[PDB]
Amino acid sequence: ITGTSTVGVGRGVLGDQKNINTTYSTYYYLQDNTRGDGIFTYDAKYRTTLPGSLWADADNQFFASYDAPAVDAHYYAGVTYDYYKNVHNRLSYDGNNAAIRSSVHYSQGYNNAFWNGSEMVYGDGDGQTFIPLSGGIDVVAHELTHAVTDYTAGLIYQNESGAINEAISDIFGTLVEFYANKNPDWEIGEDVYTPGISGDSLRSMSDPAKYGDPDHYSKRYTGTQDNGGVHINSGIINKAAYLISQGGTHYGVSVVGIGRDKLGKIFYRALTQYLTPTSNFSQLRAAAVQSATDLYGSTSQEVASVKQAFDAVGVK
Ligand SMILES: N[C@@H](CCCC[NH3+])C(=O)O
Ligand SMILES: [Ca+2]
Ligand SMILES: [Ca+2]
Ligand SMILES: [Ca+2]
Ligand SMILES: [Ca+2]
Ligand SMILES: [Zn+2]
Repeated sequence: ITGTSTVGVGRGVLGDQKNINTTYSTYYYLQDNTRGDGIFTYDAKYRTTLPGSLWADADNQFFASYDAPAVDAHYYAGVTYDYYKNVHNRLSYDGNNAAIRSSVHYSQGYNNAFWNGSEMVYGDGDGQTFIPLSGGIDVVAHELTHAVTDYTAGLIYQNESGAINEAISDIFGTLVEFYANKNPDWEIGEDVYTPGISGDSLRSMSDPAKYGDPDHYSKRYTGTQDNGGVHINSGIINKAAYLISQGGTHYGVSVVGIGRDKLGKIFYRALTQYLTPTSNFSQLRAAAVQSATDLYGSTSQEVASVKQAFDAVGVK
């Protein structure tokens, strides 16, 4: 924990070199003291005990294959911290510079990642369905966003409430991806999903139906799986957000896009000032309408475009 701030260099999951903020005290640790109360990255050592051990490195160079997932979890956590601070004036997930902790090499062959109420956790994937999941900046930011949601709206992880929770994570994960600006898109998880299949992703915001997700309230999943479809019905909200930002005509409804920055401002406002644990899609629409009204005014294009976007996905 206590030491002097250093800068190491390493290679991520996709093979790019980057600098990472580390801490030196006998070993060099993945502990970034430059952001809030720190970003801390841990090795779960293929087990499921959390957090595992604060990541220690003898020489401050992180180019081993074992190193790569840790490099990206640490680095992309910094990027995501930077987005929230610079764009939304938010200091870490709780708004009070809480330490951000992530563990990598969780379990063996684990095809997923998550926020467990206290930290981020990333599987290495089985190498067929996924490569290590911290390799996707949209994935890291999706997970950290769950932390932001837990401390703000606190959307319950079930049915419509839980689909909004998910969509907020896909929205901000994407807006983070655009912020770092590498090869950004409106898809989710493309950098780490199915190496060896080109062009696919876990979910699409631009066309949720591409991967079996609803793009209209009329096609909402009403069953029991996936906590009442939280990763499925998120499609409806993802599509609304895509339309607000990028524009389009969808089931005959025309939406004039207002761009990514304003989408982010509206949904961050909604998230932090209007939504509640029990909010449903209709309540989301009104929160987004009030937010856009606060920011741009009653008669703005921005308000009209929020309304059209929700009309287009069948949410009144
Ligand atoms: N993150 C999503 C999809 C991950 C893929 C499931 N192996 C979920 O937990 O449902
Ligand atoms: Ca090393
Ligand atoms: Ca991308
Ligand atoms: Ca993406
Ligand atoms: Ca793929
Ligand atoms: Zn999620």
